[PDB]
Amino acid sequence: QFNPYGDNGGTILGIAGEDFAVLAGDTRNITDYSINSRYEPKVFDCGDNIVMSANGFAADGDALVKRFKNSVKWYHFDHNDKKLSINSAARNIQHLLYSRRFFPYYVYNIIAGLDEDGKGAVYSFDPVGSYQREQCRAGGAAASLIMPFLDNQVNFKNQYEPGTNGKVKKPLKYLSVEEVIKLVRDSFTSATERHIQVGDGLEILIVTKDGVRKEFYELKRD
Amino acid sequence: TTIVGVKFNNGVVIAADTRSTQGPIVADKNCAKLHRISPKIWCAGAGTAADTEAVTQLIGSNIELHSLYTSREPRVVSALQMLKQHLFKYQGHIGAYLIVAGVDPTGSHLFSIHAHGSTDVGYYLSLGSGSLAAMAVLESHWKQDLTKEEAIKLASDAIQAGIWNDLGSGSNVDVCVMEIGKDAEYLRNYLTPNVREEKQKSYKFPRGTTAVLKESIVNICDIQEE
Amino acid sequence: TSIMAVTFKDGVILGADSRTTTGAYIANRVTDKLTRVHDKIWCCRSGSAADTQAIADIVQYHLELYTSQYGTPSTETAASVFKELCYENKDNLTAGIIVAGYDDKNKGEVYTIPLGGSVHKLPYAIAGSGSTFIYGYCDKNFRENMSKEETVDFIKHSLSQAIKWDGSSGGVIRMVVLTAAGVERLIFYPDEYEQL
Amino acid sequence: TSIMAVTFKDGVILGADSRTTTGAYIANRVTDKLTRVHDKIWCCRSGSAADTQAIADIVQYHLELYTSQYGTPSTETAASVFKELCYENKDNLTAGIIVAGYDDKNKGEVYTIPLGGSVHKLPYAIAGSGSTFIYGYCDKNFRENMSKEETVDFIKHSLSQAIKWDGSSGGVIRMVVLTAAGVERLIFYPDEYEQL
Amino acid sequence: TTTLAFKFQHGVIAAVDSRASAGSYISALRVNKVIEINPYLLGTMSGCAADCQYWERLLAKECRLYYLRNGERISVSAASKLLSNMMCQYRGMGLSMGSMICGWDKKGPGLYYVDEHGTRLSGNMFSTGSGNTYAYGVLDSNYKWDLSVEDALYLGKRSILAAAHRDAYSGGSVNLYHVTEDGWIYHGNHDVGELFWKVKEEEGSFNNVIG
Amino acid sequence: MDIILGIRVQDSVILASSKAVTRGISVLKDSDDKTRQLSPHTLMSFAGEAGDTVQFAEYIQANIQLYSIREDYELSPQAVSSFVRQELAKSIRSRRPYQVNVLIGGYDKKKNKPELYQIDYLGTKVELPYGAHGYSGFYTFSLLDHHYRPDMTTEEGLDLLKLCVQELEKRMPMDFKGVIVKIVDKDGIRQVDDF
Amino acid sequence: MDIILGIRVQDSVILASSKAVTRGISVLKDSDDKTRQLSPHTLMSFAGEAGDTVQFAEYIQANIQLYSIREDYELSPQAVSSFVRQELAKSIRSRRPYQVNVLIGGYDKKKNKPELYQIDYLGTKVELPYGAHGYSGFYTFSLLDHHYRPDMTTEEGLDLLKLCVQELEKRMPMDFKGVIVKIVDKDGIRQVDDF
Amino acid sequence: SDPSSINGGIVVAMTGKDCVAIACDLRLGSQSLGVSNKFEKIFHYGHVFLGITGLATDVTTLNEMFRYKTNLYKLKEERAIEPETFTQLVSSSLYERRFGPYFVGPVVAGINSKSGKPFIAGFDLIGCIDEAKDFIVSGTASDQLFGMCESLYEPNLEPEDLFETISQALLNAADRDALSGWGAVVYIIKKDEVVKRYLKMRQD
Amino acid sequence: TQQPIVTGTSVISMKYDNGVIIAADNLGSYGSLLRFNGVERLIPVGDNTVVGISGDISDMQHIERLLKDLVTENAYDNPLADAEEALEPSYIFEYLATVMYQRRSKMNPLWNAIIVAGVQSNGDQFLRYVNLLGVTYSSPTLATGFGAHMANPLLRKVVDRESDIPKTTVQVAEEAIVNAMRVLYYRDARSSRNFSLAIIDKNTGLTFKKNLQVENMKWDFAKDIKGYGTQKI
Ligand SMILES: *[B]([O])([O])[C]([C][C]([C])[C])[N]C(=O)[C]([C]C1=[C][C]=[C][C]=[C]1)[N]C(=O)C1=[C]N=[C][C]=N1
Ligand SMILES: *[B]([O])([O])[C]([C][C]([C])[C])[N]C(=O)[C]([C]C1=[C][C]=[C][C]=[C]1)[N]C(=O)C1=[C]N=[C][C]=N1
Ligand SMILES: *[B]([O])([O])[C]([C][C]([C])[C])[N]C(=O)[C]([C]C1=[C][C]=[C][C]=[C]1)[N]C(=O)C1=[C]N=[C][C]=N1
Ligand SMILES: *[B]([O])([O])[C]([C][C]([C])[C])[N]C(=O)[C]([C]C1=[C][C]=[C][C]=[C]1)[N]C(=O)C1=[C]N=[C][C]=N1
Ligand SMILES: [Cl-]
Ligand SMILES: [Cl-]
Ligand SMILES: [Mg+2]
Ligand SMILES: [Mg+2]
Ligand SMILES: [Mg+2]
Ligand SMILES: [Mg+2]
Ligand SMILES: [Mg+2]
Repeated sequence: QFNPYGDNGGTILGIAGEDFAVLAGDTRNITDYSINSRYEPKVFDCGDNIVMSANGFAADGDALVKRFKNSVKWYHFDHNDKKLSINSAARNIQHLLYSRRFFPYYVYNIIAGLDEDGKGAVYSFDPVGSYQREQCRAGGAAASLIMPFLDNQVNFKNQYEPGTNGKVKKPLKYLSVEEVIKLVRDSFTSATERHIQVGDGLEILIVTKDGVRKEFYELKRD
Repeated sequence: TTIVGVKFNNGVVIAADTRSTQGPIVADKNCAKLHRISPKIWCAGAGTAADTEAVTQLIGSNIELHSLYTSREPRVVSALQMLKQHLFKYQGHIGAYLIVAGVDPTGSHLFSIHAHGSTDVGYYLSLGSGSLAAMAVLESHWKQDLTKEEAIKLASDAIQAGIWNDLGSGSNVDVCVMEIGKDAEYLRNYLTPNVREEKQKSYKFPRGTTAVLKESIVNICDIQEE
Repeated sequence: TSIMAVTFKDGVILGADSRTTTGAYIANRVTDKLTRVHDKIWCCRSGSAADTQAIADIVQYHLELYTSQYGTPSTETAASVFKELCYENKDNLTAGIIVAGYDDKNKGEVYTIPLGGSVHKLPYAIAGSGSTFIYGYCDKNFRENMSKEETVDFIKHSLSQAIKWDGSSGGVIRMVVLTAAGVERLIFYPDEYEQL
Repeated sequence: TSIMAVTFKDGVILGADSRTTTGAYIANRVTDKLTRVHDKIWCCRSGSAADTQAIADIVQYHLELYTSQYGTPSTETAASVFKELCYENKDNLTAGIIVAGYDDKNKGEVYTIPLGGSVHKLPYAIAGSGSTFIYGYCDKNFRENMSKEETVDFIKHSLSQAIKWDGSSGGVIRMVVLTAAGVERLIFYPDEYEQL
Repeated sequence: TTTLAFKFQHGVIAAVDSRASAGSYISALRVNKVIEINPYLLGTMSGCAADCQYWERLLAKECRLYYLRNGERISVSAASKLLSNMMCQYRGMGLSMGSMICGWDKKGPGLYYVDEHGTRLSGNMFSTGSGNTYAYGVLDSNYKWDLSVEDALYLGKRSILAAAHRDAYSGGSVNLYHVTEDGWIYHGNHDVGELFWKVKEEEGSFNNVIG
Repeated sequence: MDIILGIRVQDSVILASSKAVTRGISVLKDSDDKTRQLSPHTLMSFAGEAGDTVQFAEYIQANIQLYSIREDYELSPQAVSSFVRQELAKSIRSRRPYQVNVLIGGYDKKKNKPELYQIDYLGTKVELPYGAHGYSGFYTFSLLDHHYRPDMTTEEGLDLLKLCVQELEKRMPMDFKGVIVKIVDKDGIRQVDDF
Repeated sequence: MDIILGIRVQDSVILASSKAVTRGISVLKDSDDKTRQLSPHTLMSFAGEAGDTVQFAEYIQANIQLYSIREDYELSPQAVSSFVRQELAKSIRSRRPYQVNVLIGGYDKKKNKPELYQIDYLGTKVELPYGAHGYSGFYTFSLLDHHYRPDMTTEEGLDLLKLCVQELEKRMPMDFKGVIVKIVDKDGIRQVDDF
Repeated sequence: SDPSSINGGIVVAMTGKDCVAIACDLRLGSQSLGVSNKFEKIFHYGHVFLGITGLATDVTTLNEMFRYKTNLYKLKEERAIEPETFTQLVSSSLYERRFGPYFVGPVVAGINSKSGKPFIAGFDLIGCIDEAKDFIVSGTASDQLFGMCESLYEPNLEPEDLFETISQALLNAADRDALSGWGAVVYIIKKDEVVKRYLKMRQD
Repeated sequence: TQQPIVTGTSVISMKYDNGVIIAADNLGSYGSLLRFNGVERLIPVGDNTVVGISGDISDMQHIERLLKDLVTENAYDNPLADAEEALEPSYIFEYLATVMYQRRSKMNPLWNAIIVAGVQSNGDQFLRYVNLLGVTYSSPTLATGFGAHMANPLLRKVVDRESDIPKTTVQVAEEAIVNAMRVLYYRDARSSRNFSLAIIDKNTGLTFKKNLQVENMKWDFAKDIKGYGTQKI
């Protein structure tokens, strides 16, 4: 019997800062126990200061991104070159995903950028189109490895202030872009160690009011 | 898993990677797949890890008793025969896929054995999920009349092919050299091409960060006098 | 697998390819499927490698013990021991074996034992997945009382074609000659038999 | 079923057995599997009798309409119409067809169309359940530019062996000769071809 | 998931947990299981998040169009029925949605339960999701029509806590809503971890647990 | 849903229907009315798969109400029952059938006779003095077979109905949360508020 | 069978067990006592597959009674619970396991403490202040979590138990025909004949 | 259905400077239903500590079995069993049930009384030994624990620093697992003193 | 949904400093029967692209016809059909990728794995993969089927990352490809000795080599191998 779905592995990570946002993802592409590519870009600049990554079944991922990029183009045509806000992009993507409710896009999708007040924004989607704005989200193969670490090191969960013994929580101080990138690199380095589908390379897209910047880092190739 | 065996001029060498997995998760990054059946008979194992260790320890135990009974050094054909008859009896359910090698009074030997009990003879062999990547290297670079140095290089290169190209294999390369008229040299972590880079940050917490409810001394000592 | 055994004037010759496969992967390209169970009683093995090895080892043990007590066993006797194992354990075995041997009294003999564990004495026999493609060729080209050189050519040409068409067959063509003169091993490489 | 088509110096010859089976029962022992789709374009049929008849009838209709508009179609064109039907309806069909024809420009041509609906132009082709047993024989004995008499003997000997070993093949050996001279039908009975 | 809603003297209370799971893995600690359809309509969520979000945001479209055509706000009865009719079209196709439509209309407070089978039930009190049995225990033994807004808010809050504690697939935080004739009023997000200990001390409950 | 009973006495038809609705392992409601008035002198109770029941009942109700307005005339219970049967017989061979069993209790004003029709989801219609769907009849029919007369009063019909419910409450494993009872006679439809 | 509850208060253990037994679609009995006295101060209630329950309970009873006679001494509730657990852990890997869940309520005369042990058919033992098997806990644990104190009297324990049964009777689809309640304390075992 | 995830639970162990730590959650459940918040999964036989995750009946059974075997060992050997020796005993005992295994994920932790060397080990349900230098994880949130340990851990931590690291690894892993939590315990082990600490965590 | 009948095995390829190389054997297998020995599985499109196809042969022939029609269609009303508006490798691939993903989305796939090798207008190397699922990826080396398991490891030793491409000559690249084809003949049971090889260079253009054979094979060591363990004769 023909199975229309497949698993291309990979892992993605979105973090929302105070006035910035990052969307990272490894560059390894796989089937079963083989490597297809050590460098196959997974996070894309979709225009209007929005970055996107559809992780899971690569064919459905490429199709969704391609259709969203198209939706941005036609949004400009239809509404006098108006900038598509991150919240509007998120709602649009829900309807793209739910159009295939009974034959879904097999991907976990994340977009990142800035909201209309200039603050950092990350939105997270399931394969059938449920979505929500988040401060922090890991998606894909090693998502379960990374998220707990981010609960601890980004939202300071289970961390209290010394001397008080559980009475006073660690205050939720904001993180700089340099601090976030450190947590991203350590997350993927740790994921690479314990997850066979994670490795080769790490590509990070950083979004600020100035635009979209890229950073690349090597990961272990075994 | 990637394991290989290569014959050379005056002996035989075996090698293996050090990765163990359950699904897509790595359980052990530096696992030992090279086993000692007897001092100069070693085997590499792929498949179910508990099975490769258990079947190897059992036959190794019986080989030791046999050696004592006969006042002779153990032979590779004996270990081979005892392993295959044991595995055949369990009709493939004991998931041990082994490369058996060694030196004995008859000379140097190299065999493979599958879980259902079939054995094979060869100058170069490979087993495991990365056996295709390793065999590609072996088929490209192997030749008759290899030296000890050339064979170690070929064997480790074959393992590396598995490490880099097979997701079921990774981390380090273990080697064991069995030369005629010499002690077998077990080279644990012969290559270390996958050391983790320094982390960007230290995650050492301030003392008192974790909330505690109760403390108590655990009595590990025995009942005391007086 | 492509195996065959052929009787001729001076005795019998066994022939085999050298390919062992796990699906489409060639696990061993230089396999020896021609197996000795006694000095001048050999067998060709097809099917499960584990099963046919286990059987041949048990048979070799039986014939070694037979020899210690009653002297050299006949080829028919060896075929009977194979049969007993293959028939009684038919539910759990996958073994297609050809038994070939040389006596001085009976000369060259060939017995084929297919899956069910039945025995068939024949002038020549073919077996394995690749044998299907040479039923026509072998039936047309086989003659009784051929010479050693003619029999070698017959097996070489036959297995060449079986290898050509069968994906499960390949590598070198191994042969074992059984006569009064002794036991001779032959080998023929791809560059030789592919151009036939 | 044992079918084949062979090109030779003066054109092409089609050959077939005459057995149709429902399991082990022979439903027809005098079947005509050599089918005409145009004056000098014929086909050999294997697989489902219903499917291959339905296909051949549709093809004959297509080539009759082609002829009324554009004149005599080529053998390649006939093979393409067969292919289109076999490929596009591959999920619901079980048909193994060999297409053979004679042009004056192109002379004798043979196209084989296996289950998937792929097309393969060959000097000669064999198909059907019984073809497996003569891959070795046919590969060894086929030559290009044979005479009519040599080609008839080649097909007769080949199908004789296919019939001998295949239970799904039997009866008479039918043949159709396609040359510039015209269309000749031949038939060979069991007493003739069994003693070969 | 645990959701509840109940009618009382001064309107209707709506309370929900915040957990989302994928097998044993807790995929989200803080999901919003209440949708603000309009200032006088709320909808809870249980089942498939996508189905709940899509079909209840589509319900809000239809309720808005009702207001524009008629110039009047849609009733809770009519709104709940529109939604139940949507489910009936995809009847059998595999949707998974359990929700309560809460509001205040001309007849006073209204509460309807709707699920993927097309079921539509009017009632005073409902609870849905994996942890609904635990919430019903607290609700049934403490519910009165004579409840104050303060006590009613606490009851719904305490009922979700009960479920969050025992049900493995319920937890995270509690979202409270109070629906009046002047519209719904959000009464905050309440972490269960902090709420559990607070309730344990002040109420004396959960003696079995050590704190 | 679970339980629906019907009995035709001298001058009326009495329908009794359970109040329970269950989702998963939890009883969501214990006051559910499993019935719809099709016309002033015709009542239909129903039981079957979740959702389908109410959907089908309301669809039938709308059709009969449409007929009533168009002709300014009430269809006889027999005519309504035949219309309902046809819709179910139509439905059973559809892509997704409506899994609904019904009882139709009506008072024919022309003949001055009460009438009870039992129709299952296949479209199997029978006119009966008393009827039930599912397992209900297994417990209750022996009592009805014994005690039923055609000249019974409405009060005697209710007493025999109480005995049936008591037997159900004793021997059924499921708690159906009592029954809502309704009476259909010459004056129309009314509910017995204490049962 | 269906429902078994247990609660350990200050000076006693209270076990409540349903009275219903169902074969096919018919309730055969509404007064069944799903319990066995293992020793004068140890009571075991049980629920699971038909037949296995009583068989297992009586087998345990015989073993404890044999021990009592041999040593002229009553085993502690803890010791009995461990013996029972081992028998179930032994049973789960047998050819045909005994599909039985139990609660063991006992009063330890040495420590002067009531003790409640919950053991499922796999041999999963836990000591608890209150416990249940099957779906019973889904309805009742929220009430127990709220109202339970360790210094409760026997009378307060019975009142909290009544509230649990009332909640079950409201929200469970199955009619379990009420419960038999038994109290285990320093004076032994007694049944509450009005509940 | 899956025996290894019916009851839920986790165990994690870590090495430090002249010390080891082993920790576990306190939950026992019946799938979605939480049954007990006092089900400790760490046991000790002399100075050797054993944590066991998986099917609760087998956890209890194996504890009773290793208590049985270590008590006999001590009577015959006239000394307490060491971590290295106990690790082999666990492996041997699990493999004897190769085709009818205990559905468990054991974890050994302790310090050799003669050499003073810290030791940890993990096993699969059938005896394979994972003798790690850094850390061992087991249970329904093992993926979560691997991610926490692999990022938070660093070698040669002092006992009071190691406590914070292992506690935060357990707590945050458990808070991303539906079948783990409901309390937690941490053992800090030195050559001749062992401290046991119950942690405060969210109870959902 | 169908099943593949007549099938082609591995297609292998790699980038080098001035272009790309692609190779595939000439066999059309019918299960374990090595049925057809003269099948061309490399199909050139113009003078700048070669499409290598594995899997179902009937579907391959269908794709071959689509490409032939694509060339015909591109020339229509196109004065620059042999110049600026000629078909590019990227155009040909994206077309095939669109078709493959559409066919899988109708649950009626083309049962193939395809590699499009070529050189773009600006001289850039093009090498991308697509299969029956519509999955696409690019890498310095690409291979289908058994080639992915055996060829890629060998070819990645020559070009391990992007920076190794300019350092790799056409002689070294072809040597590696030819060696890989020998290894596949040793180890793949559905392979043949005869194969085709194509080189697309930005300077020397398209070079298509037919009737190549695997040579320099090692078999002599087989004579020393006897029995399966204890046998000496
Ligand atoms: B290798 O991949 O063949 C390797 C060789 C082994 C001797 C270390 N095998 C494993 O890593 C196996 C893979 C496997 C997974 C599931 C079932 C059977 C085999 N892993 C283990 O044996 C294993 C997994 N988790 C813990 C311990 N051991
Ligand atoms: B031959 O193909 O029959 C061959 C003969 C054997 C004695 C070496 N058998 C095999 O290669 C079998 C598979 C098989 C192929 C075709 C027909 C029947 C069976 N292989 C094995 O037994 C095998 C393969 N890999 C590892 C171990 N054993
Ligand atoms: B031949 O065996 O392929 C033959 C060719 C046919 C065109 C006359 N086919 C059959 O005899 C088939 C069965 C079959 C046998 C072997 C391979 C494939 C198919 N039989 C029929 O189609 C048939 C039989 N009885 C009645 C009607 N049709
Ligand atoms: B709740 O459990 O019903 C919850 C409500 C939803 C609105 C968030 N649903 C889920 O958690 C479901 C799984 C589930 C658990 C228990 C009962 C029923 C369903 N998960 C999701 O909907 C989901 C969606 N995307 C990602 C992860 N989980
Ligand atoms: Cl063999
Ligand atoms: Cl026909
Ligand atoms: Mg990795
Ligand atoms: Mg071959
Ligand atoms: Mg015949
Ligand atoms: Mg229990
Ligand atoms: Mg919870």
